[PDB]
Amino acid sequence: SCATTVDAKFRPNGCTD
Repeated sequence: SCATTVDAKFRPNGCTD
């Protein structure tokens, strides 16, 4: 999954979860 670790720099712009 795209959202896993809670940080603004972790998840990419337009990522597939």
